[PDB]
Amino acid sequence: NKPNRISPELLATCGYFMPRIFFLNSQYAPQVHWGDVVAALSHFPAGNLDLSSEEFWYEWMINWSKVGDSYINIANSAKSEVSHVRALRSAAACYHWAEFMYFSDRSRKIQLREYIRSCFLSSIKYSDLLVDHQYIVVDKFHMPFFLIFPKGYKEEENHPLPCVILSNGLDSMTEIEILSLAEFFLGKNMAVAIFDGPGQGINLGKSPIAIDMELYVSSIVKLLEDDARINSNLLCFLGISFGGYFALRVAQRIGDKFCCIVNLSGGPEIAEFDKLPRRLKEDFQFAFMQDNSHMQSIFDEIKLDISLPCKTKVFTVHGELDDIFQIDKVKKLDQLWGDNHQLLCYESEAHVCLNKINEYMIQVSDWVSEQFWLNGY
Amino acid sequence: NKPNRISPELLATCGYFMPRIFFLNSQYAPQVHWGDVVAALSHFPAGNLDLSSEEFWYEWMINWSKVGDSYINIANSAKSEVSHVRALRSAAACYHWAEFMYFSDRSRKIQLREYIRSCFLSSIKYSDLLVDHQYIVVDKFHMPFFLIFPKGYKEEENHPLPCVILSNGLDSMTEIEILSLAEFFLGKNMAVAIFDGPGQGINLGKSPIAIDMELYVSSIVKLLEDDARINSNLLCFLGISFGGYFALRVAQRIGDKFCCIVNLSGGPEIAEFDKLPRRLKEDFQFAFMQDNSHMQSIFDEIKLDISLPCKTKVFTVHGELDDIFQIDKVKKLDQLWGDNHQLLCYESEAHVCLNKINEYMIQVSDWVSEQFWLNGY
Ligand SMILES: Oc1cccc2ccccc12
Ligand SMILES: Oc1cccc2ccccc12
Repeated sequence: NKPNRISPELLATCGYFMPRIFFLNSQYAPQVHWGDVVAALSHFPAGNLDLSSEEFWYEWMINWSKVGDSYINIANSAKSEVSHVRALRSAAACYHWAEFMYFSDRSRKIQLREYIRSCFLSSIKYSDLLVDHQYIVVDKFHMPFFLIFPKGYKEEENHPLPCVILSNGLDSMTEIEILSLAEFFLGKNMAVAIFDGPGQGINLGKSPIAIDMELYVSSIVKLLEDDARINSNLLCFLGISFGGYFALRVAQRIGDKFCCIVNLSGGPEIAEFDKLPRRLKEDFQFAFMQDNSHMQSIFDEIKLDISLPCKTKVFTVHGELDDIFQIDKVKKLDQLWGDNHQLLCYESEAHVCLNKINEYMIQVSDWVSEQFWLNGY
Repeated sequence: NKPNRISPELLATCGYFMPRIFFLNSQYAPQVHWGDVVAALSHFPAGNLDLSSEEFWYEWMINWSKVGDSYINIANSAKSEVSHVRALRSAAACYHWAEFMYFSDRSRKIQLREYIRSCFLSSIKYSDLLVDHQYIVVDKFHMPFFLIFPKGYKEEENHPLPCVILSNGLDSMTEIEILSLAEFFLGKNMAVAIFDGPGQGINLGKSPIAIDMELYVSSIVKLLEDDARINSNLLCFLGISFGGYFALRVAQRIGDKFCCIVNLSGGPEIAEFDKLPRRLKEDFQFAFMQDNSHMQSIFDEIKLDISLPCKTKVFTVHGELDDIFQIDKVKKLDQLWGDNHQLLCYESEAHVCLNKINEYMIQVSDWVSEQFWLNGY
């Protein structure tokens, strides 16, 4: 027999998603090893290389679920707490990539996201970071909220810390990609706030995604204001992908509540829904819980009034070849918003510039620190 | 223009090395992101896909050096210590993969390994782990030695800790792959000992690799014996690749000095030198500092006398399709060494079973803990 390997065709086919799957080298956030991708794709059915097809992402979910199951078996039979957590993290990462682009079975997708959240809540007891977990009541909506503090934090010894609020994209999971981003701010002795708004994290497939997410961010700001451990005059809001769109909304509506805002490849409007690749349509359809015919109408409502003033400092990281949020619309916003907006545009980079994420998160993390220092920190 | 990507041909060509390049998801040890591989291989010259060729690994070194240089620029212009260290780690990882399979310019290879060691020694001041760095004098040889302690270690509060000694392979760097392995033992509140024997780490290309490495391990055991912080009755020796061969030697000569020994894909003898792929010959040639004609004679001297008794518990992880250390020779040793030896053989896995490294290091780390517990810990 030959050594277990990913077929040349399939490996080349998934080139767009490989940067997404590996994402950031994290300390706490679940992350796959190369071997996990091999375990998933080594026995992937032949003649199935269409990313637009529903058949491809079914087999993707099936095969990634198998690797997830294997790590849960290791976790259950683990002889130490450290080994148990390592296995649970690997399982959580595998289950996320199984579901993140799977929208065919609503019940199965919710189940996989419930697995990940169960693993996350259970891991908190073994964590060496203080995690204040509670529900924020916004009207009738009970929003899952997590306030995480830096390593070796003591309330008595330390002064009120700055806090960074981070928002999910359309297909991200809170304790995976967003916790991965959050570690760059925890590393700089900042508190971090991660949340599941309507249609976000565990709520994806249950409640429709709220276009007016700033309403839910306002409720987080109110909590941080009342929290003595948090310096409410030193707040940042970060958004990634569709989360970046919410960042631009926050900058317009409640921007004066923040020292700075980070937009990771969000835009003032999305490209033509019909012309989107076939999986992004289903992605958007599932997040908003609407059919094909209704989506272009929602995209029209989403389109921002760029005229409305920017109430704080905004830093945007965007790729030239972004096929979701078109660069021309972002450069239009950059010119109009003027000195309040900073644009880091990457040549020959796709949506979220994932080939540059390590270097641009170093720059982004330093930029946020500078904005707090400029506000007398 | 198209998005920056690794060519399907080159990505398929490097399938054997991708598990090696990404290795383990580490906290401290330098590690590449997917984007770093893209930055290295995106502009790799076309019609250059021969892994046996000297031209391929020159361009490999050139292109990986470029990514290393980029991270050093980020490190120098970094606005924080945390950002500086993140960049230095990325640079160190990039420079290692530039040199690890490059043997054409001895001066350039030593320079790249000197860059990595300089970055490592400079990072120690920013480390939250206690790193006792000194030289162990073995005859006339000044051996670089690093004794690292677990997170939040206090000598006064804590009792004498167990310590794991880890050995380099032929083409590994101490603060990259071996520190990555070491983190599994630091996570279990064990001290770790990593060293540069003759022809190992910074000494590769300077001094020939010592076949009798147990002589240098004996000097480490003597230091750990004299060290009050280390429980010398609770010692383990781990070796990876050719380091695994040293582990089998240690088990025979000074095995009674260790509770247990871990052999990660070492063997009692190497396959026919002439029949090795063309880059492993140059690899072995460079490590031993000998020409093609002399190597098969050294391989004959290397071959262990399996008859000699095993003086401690040994755990071997090996792949069925290992083309360096043949499985039949390891299974021969397993049968003869009997109850003292445990074999974890992976079906359809190559040398070091890199597609399984996460799961087998979880099992290995738990096995070592169990052997210490059996010796009254
Ligand atoms: O929706 C997202 C959230 C976080 C990261 C992403 C990267 C690529 C594409 C989409 C993403
Ligand atoms: O020599 C080595 C040291 C550490 C890890 C390795 C993995 C594969 C092949 C060789 C290796």
